[PDB]
Amino acid sequence: GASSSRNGRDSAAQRLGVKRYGGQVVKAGEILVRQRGTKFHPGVNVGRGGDDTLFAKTAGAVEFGIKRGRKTVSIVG
Amino acid sequence: AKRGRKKRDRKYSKANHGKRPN
Amino acid sequence: SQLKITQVRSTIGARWKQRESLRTLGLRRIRHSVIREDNAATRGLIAVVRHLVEVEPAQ
RNA sequence: GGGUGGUGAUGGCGUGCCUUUUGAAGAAUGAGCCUGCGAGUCAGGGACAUGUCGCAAGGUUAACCCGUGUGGGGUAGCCGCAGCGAAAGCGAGUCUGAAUAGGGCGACCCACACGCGCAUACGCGCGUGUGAAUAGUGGCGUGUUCUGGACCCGAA
RNA sequence: GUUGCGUGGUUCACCGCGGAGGUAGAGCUACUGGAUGGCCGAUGGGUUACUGACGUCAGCCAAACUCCGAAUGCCGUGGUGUAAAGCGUGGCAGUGAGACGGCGGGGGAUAAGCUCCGUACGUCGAAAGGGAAACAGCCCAGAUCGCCGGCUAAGGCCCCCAAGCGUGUGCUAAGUGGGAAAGGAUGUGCAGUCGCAAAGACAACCAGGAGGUUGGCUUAGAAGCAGCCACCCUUGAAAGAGUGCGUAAUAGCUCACUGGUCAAGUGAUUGUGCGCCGAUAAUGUAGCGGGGCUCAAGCACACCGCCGAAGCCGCGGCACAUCCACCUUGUGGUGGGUGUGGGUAGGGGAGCGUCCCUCAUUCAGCGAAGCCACCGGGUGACCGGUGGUGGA
RNA sequence: UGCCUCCUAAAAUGUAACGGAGGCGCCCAAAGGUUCCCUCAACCUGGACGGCAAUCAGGUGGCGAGUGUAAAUGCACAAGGGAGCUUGACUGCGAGACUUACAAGUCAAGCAGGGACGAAAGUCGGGAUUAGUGAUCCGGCACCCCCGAGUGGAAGGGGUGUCGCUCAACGGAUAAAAGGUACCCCGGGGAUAACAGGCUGAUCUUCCCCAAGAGUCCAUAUCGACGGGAUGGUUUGGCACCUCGAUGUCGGCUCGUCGCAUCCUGGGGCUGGAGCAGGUCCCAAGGGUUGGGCUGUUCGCCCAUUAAAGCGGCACGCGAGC
RNA sequence: UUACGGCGGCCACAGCGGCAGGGAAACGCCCGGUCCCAUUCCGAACCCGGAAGCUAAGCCUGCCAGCGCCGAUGAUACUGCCCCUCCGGGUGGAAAAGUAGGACACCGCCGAACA
Ligand SMILES: [Mg+2]
Ligand SMILES: [Mg+2]
Ligand SMILES: [Mg+2]
Ligand SMILES: [Mg+2]
Ligand SMILES: [Mg+2]
Ligand SMILES: [Mg+2]
Ligand SMILES: [Mg+2]
Ligand SMILES: [Mg+2]
Ligand SMILES: [Mg+2]
Ligand SMILES: [Mg+2]
Ligand SMILES: [Mg+2]
Ligand SMILES: [Mg+2]
Ligand SMILES: [Mg+2]
Ligand SMILES: [Mg+2]
Ligand SMILES: [Mg+2]
Ligand SMILES: [Mg+2]
Ligand SMILES: [Mg+2]
Ligand SMILES: [Mg+2]
Ligand SMILES: [Mg+2]
Ligand SMILES: [Mg+2]
Ligand SMILES: [Mg+2]
Ligand SMILES: [Mg+2]
Ligand SMILES: [Mg+2]
Ligand SMILES: [Mg+2]
Ligand SMILES: [Mg+2]
Ligand SMILES: [Mg+2]
Ligand SMILES: [Mg+2]
Ligand SMILES: [Mg+2]
Ligand SMILES: [Mg+2]
Ligand SMILES: [Mg+2]
Ligand SMILES: [Mg+2]
Ligand SMILES: [Mg+2]
Ligand SMILES: [Mg+2]
Ligand SMILES: [Mg+2]
Ligand SMILES: [Mg+2]
Ligand SMILES: [Mg+2]
Ligand SMILES: [Mg+2]
Ligand SMILES: [Mg+2]
Ligand SMILES: [Mg+2]
Ligand SMILES: [Mg+2]
Ligand SMILES: [Mg+2]
Ligand SMILES: [Mg+2]
Ligand SMILES: [Mg+2]
Ligand SMILES: [Mg+2]
Ligand SMILES: [Mg+2]
Ligand SMILES: [Mg+2]
Ligand SMILES: [Mg+2]
Ligand SMILES: [Mg+2]
Ligand SMILES: [Mg+2]
Ligand SMILES: [Mg+2]
Ligand SMILES: [Mg+2]
Ligand SMILES: [Mg+2]
Ligand SMILES: [Mg+2]
Ligand SMILES: [Mg+2]
Ligand SMILES: [Mg+2]
Ligand SMILES: [Mg+2]
Ligand SMILES: [Mg+2]
Ligand SMILES: [Mg+2]
Ligand SMILES: [Mg+2]
Ligand SMILES: [Mg+2]
Ligand SMILES: [Mg+2]
Ligand SMILES: [Mg+2]
Ligand SMILES: [Mg+2]
Ligand SMILES: [Mg+2]
Ligand SMILES: [Mg+2]
Ligand SMILES: [Mg+2]
Ligand SMILES: [Mg+2]
Ligand SMILES: [Mg+2]
Ligand SMILES: [Mg+2]
Ligand SMILES: [Mg+2]
Ligand SMILES: [Mg+2]
Ligand SMILES: [Mg+2]
Ligand SMILES: [Mg+2]
Ligand SMILES: [Mg+2]
Ligand SMILES: [Mg+2]
Ligand SMILES: [Mg+2]
Ligand SMILES: [Mg+2]
Ligand SMILES: [Mg+2]
Ligand SMILES: [Mg+2]
Ligand SMILES: [Mg+2]
Ligand SMILES: [Mg+2]
Ligand SMILES: [Mg+2]
Ligand SMILES: [Mg+2]
Ligand SMILES: [Mg+2]
Ligand SMILES: [Mg+2]
Ligand SMILES: [Mg+2]
Ligand SMILES: [Mg+2]
Ligand SMILES: [Mg+2]
Ligand SMILES: [Mg+2]
Ligand SMILES: [Mg+2]
Ligand SMILES: [Mg+2]
Ligand SMILES: [Mg+2]
Repeated sequence: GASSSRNGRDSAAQRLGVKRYGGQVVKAGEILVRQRGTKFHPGVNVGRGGDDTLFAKTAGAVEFGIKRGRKTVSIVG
Repeated sequence: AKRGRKKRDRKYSKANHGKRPN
Repeated sequence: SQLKITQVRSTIGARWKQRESLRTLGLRRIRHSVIREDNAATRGLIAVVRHLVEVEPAQ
């Protein structure tokens, strides 16, 4: 038969996506949304990360918002 | 194919409610 | 005001949420009955397990 | 008439047992029958965990010695007693480090009571004590494990 | 999974609140592609019947399209509820061949009792009982034990077979019910939509239904009629170089179109309920389980009962977990609650029986063991008594 | 066969198939850091060589361009374009997270040292992000002087940094490895093939629906294309459900038995049926349905006949019957 | 308080475009490049020095739905959970598109005159 296994490979699922949702209390350094590119943008008190990870600079509550079209994640202390 | 069809059709009894193993 | 819920169908074959909602009302077996206040939480529970119980506004 | 014990016309229900399987009454395996026999055992101061008992900041001996014995000796040793570090080393600290930076590992050991250096009588610390599970240690029981054939049988 | 030691509501359910989404769907002049029909028109092609870029007007399509976009699900949080939630850490596991059914998908031929995933989906596995004729995986329902009590579930109630040859209103003629497609069909019941008509409707009948424009031509004749083709007017109730037969034609039997003639509906047409045909493999009716059933025992709707399980309730026995009150208030007992008690792998707990040893005690030649029979007993392994046999 | 990206994937995460698509085993001394500046493609208009498309000018143009490299997510605020200076492509760390069986993998504010750029604020522990990789062992090299087998050394070892595997079957059995067995053996499996059964019915088979046509005219005497719907379960398959502590495989012989989709005989309708013969369809399974040549054959062809030399099922009926 | 100047919130209901009107301070264009700084050429820009000129443009105001944008209600699609042979039905949610319409933004912090 035809050896049509020309496409049978894939990479590992990288477990992307939002890790801490709105109104959820987090500590500083705790990653909020791990993603490719800037699907979400760092808001107030949120750092970006070398691989666009959007961590918390400070403890407090996660909140999502819009900043001139760009959708952003911030922490309110 | 008759045996297969008859077995398949006997799900359509009230006691079976349209559902039956295999 | 004050609802009166009787379990009439088995939990055999019921989903997680139905079994746990019957547990939350405190229903244990067929023709068990419990009395609970008619609040939003109770009506949500009853809505989840509507087909397994009958309810009446019994004092 | 009633109750035992035997039988059982007649009516209903009713697909052996084991193994192994998604699933066997299975037309998958094994078993003719009976009687007898036939499979997680033992050793070790082994290892881990537990139950229990002794002693307890200690515990315990090994060989061996002496005893008619299972008893009495026997401190060599082992475990506990301080940790950190590759190590030198330092030590309730220590390692990394330039760091009176941060981190890693480690110490702040228990319940009840008294006693103090004393808070009006109620308490921090530190000491007796009493745990005769304290905290370990030794014995004994159990489960698991290690090395042995290691639950038993079976090749080519 | 179990079990020990900790922790304690952290689990889970429901309600509310705060959040991310790109599935379903949809949309696409919002992108990338696919793609239908118009209109204009760059080009190309042989001045331009050919091409028709781009636009423009509309209608569409997509797992790897998205200007959009749910329901669910998920994360957090606050209340409420819920005993046998959760979590940590140890001891001991087994399992790591799954099956089918529902829902969403891939592979396949949108085949497979196929295969591969998803699914706080189910059941079987490891689940007995009831229903499905029989029938792991469907429906009902989770068996602690006993009862010659009751109520129900699914499913049923003419006989097999417990309960209705139940009641009311209709439908079916096919044994449809009690298998099947494209499609065929003046079957039948019901709900609609138009034409004509007492100024006489449809069916049936007499009279009548033609002349020049019988052009093109095939040709023996095309003259409507072997075929394609003029593509229109007029004495007249109406009336075509003509609806179907038919000949080489000429011809011939008639239908379109009305009058009189006879006295009440008659034609089309749509959706539907129940039917018909299509229908068709090999041991024997063999596609209601059987008898039988339309005088329904079939179907639809409405209603009334009843039967029906190991479900629930009643009465009694047992057990496990946990809680509350008395007794040396934890070694724990007693009483009473509440909950629970299907189970394979497997975990934990507690026991029966055999033999041997030690200690104590007690039987035994007036008869032990072993064996046999009978009568009794315990929740189980099993136990006791009596007698027979027997001989330590 | 490892890694990366997408879809499948059912709007968290995750999710399989020998499902659908592609990439990677690098590159860059700037394509890194920082500071500052800029905006693209396409279209339209005009313009020596120059044209559709080189450079120029003006408009329009918010992203249709570009991004080192696949895809996705991003990026016009730019992460895209350009320029200046630089080496943070740091050392000592690291609260807290993500992910995860483990091993791994990933993010990280912030502190210190010493720097880069910047006027400062600040940013910089490589690159828009996610591939460009390899555990442990055993060794090598540089440094530190930690240990230094009586002592001083030294050898050797240790630490810190780093190097050596298409170990690519990419969690990496050995440093080191191909085949045959029909001479085969053993342990197993119906966990898995060959026969037969079962499901399916693509294929096969037998019909049917529609009717473009063919038939002088005329679709329907007969034949019917393009398409459509089914039957059967006799073909070749698909699946792998019973059987591997055995279900004997083809053909023949013998004996049958059943279906009817009928070969003959029987009864009919239509005919492009004058008659004789036929064609087609319908009904019909009671009986019959030959002997040879060739081939293991089934099948098939042939010979001679015949009323006819039917087609199938029954473990492709039948080896405890041959 | 103004047809003014000043910096943000917000990122189209705000944008873009069209048509008018506005110059007190201010924003601007504007005049130059001896003077810091600058052009991968250009004093265009950037930067510096000025106030002869002007609201032509930017900017501001007002009006326009034109190009866009926002957009219900209802209905439908889809759907959780039930009931049920599908068809279906109950119940809880509920789009996209389209329509009615909305809309030429709104809000916040100092100076000039006024006052
Ligand atoms: Mg991926
Ligand atoms: Mg990086
Ligand atoms: Mg099993
Ligand atoms: Mg099997
Ligand atoms: Mg057997
Ligand atoms: Mg048998
Ligand atoms: Mg076997
Ligand atoms: Mg046997
Ligand atoms: Mg050490
Ligand atoms: Mg420290
Ligand atoms: Mg002790
Ligand atoms: Mg022992
Ligand atoms: Mg062996
Ligand atoms: Mg455990
Ligand atoms: Mg919400
Ligand atoms: Mg949502
Ligand atoms: Mg997608
Ligand atoms: Mg869709
Ligand atoms: Mg397009
Ligand atoms: Mg077109
Ligand atoms: Mg989509
Ligand atoms: Mg395995
Ligand atoms: Mg597996
Ligand atoms: Mg599976
Ligand atoms: Mg499916
Ligand atoms: Mg299967
Ligand atoms: Mg499933
Ligand atoms: Mg059952
Ligand atoms: Mg049953
Ligand atoms: Mg039965
Ligand atoms: Mg009753
Ligand atoms: Mg009922
Ligand atoms: Mg019976
Ligand atoms: Mg009866
Ligand atoms: Mg009835
Ligand atoms: Mg009657
Ligand atoms: Mg009746
Ligand atoms: Mg019938
Ligand atoms: Mg029938
Ligand atoms: Mg039919
Ligand atoms: Mg039939
Ligand atoms: Mg019960
Ligand atoms: Mg039990
Ligand atoms: Mg039970
Ligand atoms: Mg067990
Ligand atoms: Mg004697
Ligand atoms: Mg005697
Ligand atoms: Mg004895
Ligand atoms: Mg006895
Ligand atoms: Mg006796
Ligand atoms: Mg005796
Ligand atoms: Mg996902
Ligand atoms: Mg999902
Ligand atoms: Mg490749
Ligand atoms: Mg650079
Ligand atoms: Mg750039
Ligand atoms: Mg480097
Ligand atoms: Mg850390
Ligand atoms: Mg510094
Ligand atoms: Mg400087
Ligand atoms: Mg940093
Ligand atoms: Mg890159
Ligand atoms: Mg090695
Ligand atoms: Mg030396
Ligand atoms: Mg020496
Ligand atoms: Mg050296
Ligand atoms: Mg280091
Ligand atoms: Mg591997
Ligand atoms: Mg190796
Ligand atoms: Mg040979
Ligand atoms: Mg063998
Ligand atoms: Mg099999
Ligand atoms: Mg086969
Ligand atoms: Mg068989
Ligand atoms: Mg078939
Ligand atoms: Mg399978
Ligand atoms: Mg056998
Ligand atoms: Mg026939
Ligand atoms: Mg004939
Ligand atoms: Mg015959
Ligand atoms: Mg006869
Ligand atoms: Mg011869
Ligand atoms: Mg035959
Ligand atoms: Mg055969
Ligand atoms: Mg045969
Ligand atoms: Mg044979
Ligand atoms: Mg035979
Ligand atoms: Mg002025
Ligand atoms: Mg100038
Ligand atoms: Mg003006
Ligand atoms: Mg709406
Ligand atoms: Mg809308």
